[PDB]
Amino acid sequence: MDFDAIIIGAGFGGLYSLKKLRDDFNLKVRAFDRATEVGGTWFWNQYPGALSDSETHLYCYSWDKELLQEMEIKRKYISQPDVLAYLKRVADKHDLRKDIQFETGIRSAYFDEENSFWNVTTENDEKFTARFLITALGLLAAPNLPKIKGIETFKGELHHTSRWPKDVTFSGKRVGVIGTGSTGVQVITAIASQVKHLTVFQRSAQYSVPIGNVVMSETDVAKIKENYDQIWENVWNSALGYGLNESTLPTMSVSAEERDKIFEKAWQEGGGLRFMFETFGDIAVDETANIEAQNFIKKKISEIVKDPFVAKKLTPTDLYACRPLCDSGYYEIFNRDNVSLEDVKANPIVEIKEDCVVTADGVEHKLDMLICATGFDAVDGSYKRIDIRGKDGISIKDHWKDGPNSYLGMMVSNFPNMFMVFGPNGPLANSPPIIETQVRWIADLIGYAEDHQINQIEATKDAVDNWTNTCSDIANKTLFAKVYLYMGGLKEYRNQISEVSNNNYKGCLLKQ
Ligand SMILES: Cc1cc2nc3c(=O)[nH]c(=O)nc-3n(C[C@H](O)[C@H](O)[C@H](O)COP(=O)(O)OP(=O)(O)OC[C@H]3O[C@@H](n4cnc5c(N)ncnc54)[C@H](O)[C@@H]3O)c2cc1C
Ligand SMILES: NC(=O)c1ccc[n+]([C@@H]2O[C@H](COP(=O)([O-])OP(=O)(O)OC[C@H]3O[C@@H](n4cnc5c(N)ncnc54)[C@H](OP(=O)(O)O)[C@@H]3O)[C@@H](O)[C@H]2O)c1
Repeated sequence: MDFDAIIIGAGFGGLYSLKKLRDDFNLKVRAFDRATEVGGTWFWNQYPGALSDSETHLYCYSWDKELLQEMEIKRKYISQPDVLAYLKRVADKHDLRKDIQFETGIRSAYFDEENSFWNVTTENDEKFTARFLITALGLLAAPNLPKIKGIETFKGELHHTSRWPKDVTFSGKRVGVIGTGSTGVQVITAIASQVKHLTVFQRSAQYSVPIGNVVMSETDVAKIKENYDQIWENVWNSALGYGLNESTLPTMSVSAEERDKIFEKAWQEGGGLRFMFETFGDIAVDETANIEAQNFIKKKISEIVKDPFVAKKLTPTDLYACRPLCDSGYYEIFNRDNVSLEDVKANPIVEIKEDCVVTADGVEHKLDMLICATGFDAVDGSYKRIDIRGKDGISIKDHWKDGPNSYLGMMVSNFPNMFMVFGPNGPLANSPPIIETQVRWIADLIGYAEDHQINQIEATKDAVDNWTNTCSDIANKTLFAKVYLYMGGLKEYRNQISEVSNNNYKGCLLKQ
């Protein structure tokens, strides 16, 4: 049938895209998701230790103040089952499920350049027509299974963290974990005390700081809910949106005693972004500052891990670091008698047999269970996995063959009436604040189309290449170089797009 808008995704971005377009702008709209329930990545990713790296009171929606006062704030950080339960309550309250079609994947989306709408086809050969396409696909594509010889011969339990089954038990089992990223650190910390023996196959050690996830008292929660209006105003007025006191103090402008005290204070409070952006202001910019942040965490590793040779294996060797990981006792794990750490860069994995992982030294690591916390493909992977064709039938895979590009992280030279929520080339901040910022900006432009009887918004290649130059300008100011992301912060990003919404959407081709 016909719709004013069609949304792909029932996660954070899709649920708010549905609420804003349907109830506030009174548009006819339908959303689609492969899953059986809302939640997005929080429905799929149920691996042990899954936890937000934003604090509980900020990893949520800000637009429903009755929901904020209603909100469950159990611990300082929120687990996957509680994020899922929160998103379900959002769907229960605002009557969202009746306009979501579940168990329905989108195969193709073709823009009708004549009638100026999109032709969307599901994986079941069902076709829907709609003026606008809202893509809220998130950061997911399950496969980065390790390309290891004989991985298909393993007869024990083999799980990727994105497809974690239920009823997994660990007692009496020899378990292996490949990968020490954010997910691997969470899995290893959660299961180490439950397994008979754990082998960690680390190819690249990373910096991790304690998260300090503690229960929240009723007065801790009251201290938040009573000041929630000011808390969100600080989010909109910040670069990261994590509720941090973002520092402008340069690292080398204080004594070594003063520097050590500031790093220790953030370490005790917890949080990876706090240690990097609440301590000082040039850790991601100046090289000498970045090395000081490294040395503090290296000193912490050498203090926690009592075996100096294990601590050495856990210490990163790269000269310059980016954002640390957050953990609830990761480095303490490696003091346990039932934990073995394997440097698979000096001793790579060469084969997987029916009952073991064998490294280059010939040692067979016998395992009952092998966990692959090996990550996924890139941002665009969610977009290139759908057959999206825009003007002159050009596909989203072809136009993004040389990496992704967009205008304000929301529109592409492929997009005539297709708006990206949390898409590539967006800001680097707390996701729910970013998602609210884009959904409100996208609905404003769509409302700016219904009143003026316009039916085709497009973005120039000049505007897309101008957004690429903006991001490339800020990105090369930082150590994070050596254009996927805008690194100017959430506040400046809201100003970049406000100058567009004010100047009658400069860079956008409107056709009546
Ligand atoms: C364990 C974990 C912890 C995290 N913690 C934080 C945090 O603390 N702070 C933060 O800012 N971010 C965090 N993130 C990142 C997180 O992805 C975002 O916060 C947020 O979930 C993004 O919401 P989204 O709706 O844009 O994407 P998603 O939540 O991933 O939703 C995407 C949905 O679109 C669906 N979909 C896709 N494609 C298609 C298709 N062709 N047809 C049909 N349906 C489709 C998918 O099935 C999926 O349900 C975390 C991620 C994980 C996995
Ligand atoms: N920044 C955060 O705090 C945070 C928190 C939650 C989610 N996320 C996002 O979720 C995404 C995925 O996180 P993730 O931890 O699941 O994966 P990841 O960050 O991409 O890291 C995957 C880990 O598995 C290792 N690995 C991959 N292939 C391997 C192989 N063939 N052999 C041996 N080891 C291999 C990698 O080692 P190498 O490093 O050597 O490649 C890496 O340590 C991240 O990109 C991140 O953006 C981030």
